[PDB]
Amino acid sequence: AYTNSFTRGVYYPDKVFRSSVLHSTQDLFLPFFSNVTWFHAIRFDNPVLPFNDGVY
Amino acid sequence: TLLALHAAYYVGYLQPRTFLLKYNENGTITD
Amino acid sequence: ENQKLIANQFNSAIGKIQLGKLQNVVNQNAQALNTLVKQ
Amino acid sequence: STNLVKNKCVNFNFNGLTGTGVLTESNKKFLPFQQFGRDIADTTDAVRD
Repeated sequence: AYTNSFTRGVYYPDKVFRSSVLHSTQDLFLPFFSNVTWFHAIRFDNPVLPFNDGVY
Repeated sequence: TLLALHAAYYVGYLQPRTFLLKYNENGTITD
Repeated sequence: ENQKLIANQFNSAIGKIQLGKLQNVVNQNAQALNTLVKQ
Repeated sequence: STNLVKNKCVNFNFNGLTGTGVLTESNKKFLPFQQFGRDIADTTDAVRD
């Protein structure tokens, strides 16, 4: 019930428009190649799990 | 999460991680 | 006695060319102003 | 709620942001959620009214 999130969870941290720049921000992201909690959808009655710092 | 009573989905966790972005000429993130 | 050697080696050596010191000077000026703006 | 004047140094205030400058019509495209506009120097360069 665990898998590898390749490059997922990257988003726009602000509503600023920027064009062709390499901007370095520091806030909450899902880390690269993290061990995200895979689930099966085909246990399945009541799958409650905690919310710590935001979930993907 | 609830579904509709009568699929390889994830759930991840967020952490204060530094990340370098790559905006394109359209203002979207390409890398 | 070897003028054709000079003209051919002149073509080839500039052919190898087609700037470490020069691009360095442009870059150090660029990072100097960019840190000044980001202050 | 003032009208828009261009090609002249004004003291604009668009949706609660300060700044002076001259407003020019542009052609670059935004995303629907984006309001500000910045360059490498981290200064405001564009805003839609």
